[PDB]
This record gives sequence, C-alpha cells and structure tokens, in this order.
Amino acid sequence: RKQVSDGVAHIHASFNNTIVTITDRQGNALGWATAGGSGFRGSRKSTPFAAQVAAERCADAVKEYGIKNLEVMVKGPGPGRESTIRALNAAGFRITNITDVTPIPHNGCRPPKKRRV
Amino acid sequence: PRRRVIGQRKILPDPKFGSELLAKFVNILMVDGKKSTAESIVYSALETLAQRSGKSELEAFEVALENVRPTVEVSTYQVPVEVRPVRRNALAMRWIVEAARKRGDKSMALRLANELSDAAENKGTAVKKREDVHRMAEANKAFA
Amino acid sequence: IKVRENEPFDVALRRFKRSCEKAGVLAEVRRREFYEKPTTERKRAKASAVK
RNA sequence: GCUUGAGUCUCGUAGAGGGGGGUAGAAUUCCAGGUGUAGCGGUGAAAUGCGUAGAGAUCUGGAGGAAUACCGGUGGCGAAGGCGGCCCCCUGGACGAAGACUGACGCUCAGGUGCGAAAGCGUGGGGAGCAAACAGGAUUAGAUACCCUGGUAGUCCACGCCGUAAACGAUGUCGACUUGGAGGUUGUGCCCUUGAGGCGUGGCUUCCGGAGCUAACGCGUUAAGUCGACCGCCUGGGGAGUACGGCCGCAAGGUUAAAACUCAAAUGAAUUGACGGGGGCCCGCACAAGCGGUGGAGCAUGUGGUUUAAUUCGAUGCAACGCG
Repeated sequence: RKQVSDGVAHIHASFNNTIVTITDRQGNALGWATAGGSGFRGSRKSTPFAAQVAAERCADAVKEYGIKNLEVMVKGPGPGRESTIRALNAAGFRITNITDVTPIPHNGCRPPKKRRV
Repeated sequence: PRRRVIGQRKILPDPKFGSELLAKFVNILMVDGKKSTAESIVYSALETLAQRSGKSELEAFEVALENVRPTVEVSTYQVPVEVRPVRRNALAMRWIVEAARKRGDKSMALRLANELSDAAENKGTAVKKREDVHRMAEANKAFA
Repeated sequence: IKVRENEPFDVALRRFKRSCEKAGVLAEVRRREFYEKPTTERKRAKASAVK
C-alpha cells in the first residue's frame, strides 16, 4: 500500500515513556508504537527493554509500505532512545541519519517548581 | 561469605554408577542423616525408571533432569539473573525431590520414579516449577 | 544532530548527542526558576574547582 | 600665599550602569488543517486528568505573551536595591596617559531629602508559561502538608503607593602607615618582537598566608593590624520590638518606643563523647543461599495471673521465664 520506501523514525523518549512514530519524509505518520502499549505498564515502561520492544513493534505494522531507508529523529532524554535505534537496525532498516531534535529553549518559558520529595 | 570466599568439599561418587551428580541427588533426597535409606530409594526408583523408559539408567535420569533445569531465575526489583551450572542442577534436583515428596503414590521410589517419568516428557510438577520460574524471569525481563 | 549514512557501515555510533544537549541541558530546564540556588550552586562549583 | 588634599580641561579605554523605542531566534500554550491509531500523562506505586466525539506522536499555517540558551567566567558595571539576545536614540559614572588651570574649594553628618529586591495596594491594560488561594487524586492513624492532576489573584506593561529583607563582606564613611605569594579583569610606557617576548607602572577584584590582633573561630596592605575625624548603635534572658501615644500609609502595616511581672541564667566560640532516616572503609548465621525447627495438638517444666489458710523467697527487655 502506497509504497513509500523511505521514512523517518521519530522516537520520543521521555522519562516515563518512549513513543516511536515511523513516518514518511513529508511528515505523515505511517504507524506508531509506545512502550506503554506493549504490556509492562508502570515502572517498567521506562526502560531500554520496553523501548526496544516498542521499536520492534513499530517496525512491524509498517510492513505495508516497504520502508528500507529511514532517518532517526530523537527527542527528550530517557532510558529509551539509544536501545531504540538499535532495535531499528535489528529490523532490517538501513539507518541513514541519526539527529537529536530535543527542544531547547533560548531561555523561554518558566519551568515548573517541583519535587521536594 | 561476608569476607570468606570458600572452596568446596568433594563428595564421593555413587557406589553403583560412579556418578557424583547422582550422589548429590541422594544427598538432596536424604533426611535425618540416613543415607542408606535414600540410596535404596534412588536405586529402586531409577531402576524402575530405566526399566520403564528402556533407555538406560543415568541418561534417563539425565534427560528427566534436563527438562527441569532452570535457564534464568529472579525499591523491590525481581531482576532476572543467569543461573550457574552447579546451582542449575542443584535446583533441578531440589525441585524433583520436593515435587516427588508432594505426590500421592505409595512408596517414595514410586513417587520419584513417577516424577522423573513425568519429567521425561516434561509434564510433571517440577516442570511447572521451571515454567513458573521462567514466567517470573520472562515477565520481568526489563531489568538487565 | 545529523549524521549521514556511510557507504560501508553497520553502526553510525554518533557522538553528536553527547557533546552538548542530553546530559545537562535538558535535565537543567526541568525545574524551577530561582536566581538564588544558581548563584550558590555556581559559587560552590567554582569554589570546589580548586587544588 | 603655596601645592603634595579636592576639583576643571584635553585624548582614549572597558563595561548586563540608567531611561525610551524597535527587532530577532529557539521553546511552551492555544487555534485551524493533513497523516495516523490505541492509548497518553503521571508516580515509589497509583489514581484524579486527557483520549476512538480520534488523544498522545507527527507535519503545515497562524496568534499571543513572557524570558532572553551557547558566550558566561570566586567575569563586569552600579552608592545600595540591582543590571544578561541584537540594534538605535537620550544619559550617569569610573579608569588610564601626558600637559595645563583653580587654589584647601576638604572629611563626616543629627534633623531633612532622595533612591530602595520580593510580596502587597490603587487605577487602566495584558495574560503564553509558572503558580499562593482553591478543587480533585493519593499518602497517612490523621494529612487543612510534602507527591500527582487542574488552577484564580499574582508574576508582565503604564502611572501612583508601600517601605521592608539573612536589604549580609551579619564588618558605617573618609584618610594615613605596616612583610609576602598565586591568579582574574581593564588601562599604559619602555626595551632585537627577533616565542607561547621581556621589564615596569596604575584602577578594580579572588584565593592563601606573615607580624599583629582576636574569647576562639578567624581577619590578614580590600584588616577584624597600627592611628586620626565624624556619625550610627549596645548595656542580662523573657515580656517585646509588643502595648499606649505621636507621625506616615488607601490598607496591609511602617517608624519612634515603654512598664508591671518573671528567670538566674540567656549567649558566643571551641573541646571530649554520644547520636544522625550524614559520608567513607570493615566485620558477625546479621541478611542473602539452604536445612531443620518454634507459633497449631497432647504432655513435661518454668513464669504471669487467679485462687488459697498458705499457695515460701529471689530472678523479669536483650542479659528473667526446666533460671537460684
């Protein structure tokens, strides 16, 4: 179906969850998979293992497109992200670019207070 | 074990088959320092195991014990960790013997002969203990 | 940031991420505007950097 | 009168000094649209919350507000509060080089006047994020908290008020003298520059230390050393920086400022120890790895209690309870 043959893997690692979205070069999503949607709810959805099985599961569900090349775009910090791109070249993809696209303000908005734990 | 790294003591092999593996199996089975009784039970049970399966003695034992050896075992985290080989077959024998004590047959040689026979086609209780351990270490795979 | 595919490679192993953004810069902008704790955190950081 | 104090002029230097105006780029939120699909978010774990009315992720376009990553530095500037993108306009101070000029014009300062973070107040705007109050979810014995999800005043602008802070180098201002070392920053002169040069002379500043001082801790040419001038303030702890009165303030409150009564201490620095849900290193059947027990049953024996005429006395966390 529609046979795009090149895409972008936007991986959005945060501290609590990694969410991998495989799209095309136009930016239209072709299929996604989160670490929290792969079993292991909770303290286990923020691990490199959960991110890699999230990326394995996002490599599935884009078989209908015949993607061979993809760029990787990485957001946020997280226990994910590093393992995530590994799972992508464990799934036959030719990984072309690895950009880190974490949003950094140039002293913009005030961050929240928190955490007197 | 706080300080002292240790050696280990050498057990005498089995007086019928020369197997230190099976010698540790009669030590796992032994209660109250009665070794003669336990080796009688092991010779009877493995003798009917060799007669039933028709293979041989300690390769029927080695198959029936090969089906129950654990692969890996498990804030409070239950991490999976790879079992050492001596601990591997030590756990194998402890689960066979414990499950054989759980059974409801007549004699201990029949309970353990039927438990090793149920472990030869891996359908007994010790294999459910191994699958249980492997479900715990398989569910919690996310910690390494 | 960006690293182009090499002609004969298995792992890109980009270190672009490490030299700048991940470790410090995003973990710093998770928490409060002070003016006060940074003046003392930098004061004791430059007072610790001593022989 | 005089120039060694103070000041003026010439030429430059560095600077987040101030006020006004403009602009730029990242990011957050919102709105509209494309793809796409079952979760997202959150936590120690959860739930509230958002989501098949299509969220989150992702791309495009727009709006708006605030703050200005990197440079960034015990770096700089300012009397202090404080001041951080870039550009323009108006403007204050400092420092340096040589020379000229005035000629003690100086120092401090009670009352007085001005400036004075943040929160707060008034009027009018603005309102993206954050967030007192507030609401819900948790946690808990309770939880009017810490944690989570939302969230209003406020934070932002204009003008006025307030007038305070651990407004702190807890160190008033001005001047003079008194061994050193390593830096930072900003001027400048000289000398093969023949480096990542050399040698000097100023301004501000950081760390360590000598004499000296100090209760000690420490300060140590930027003094808490050695002196001089003027000011401010102190006189045991509490009551109390409170009440009354005055002045100020829209208010909140600010400032000035007692007494009765009560205690024989309150305090500073340092020492020894003990302790810590502080840190480092180390041990023991301490935990872990195992095996067998106890707690359940009947009996033995000891104890507490009860009973009794008496149920002899003693032992009572560990280290009393088949103990004397």
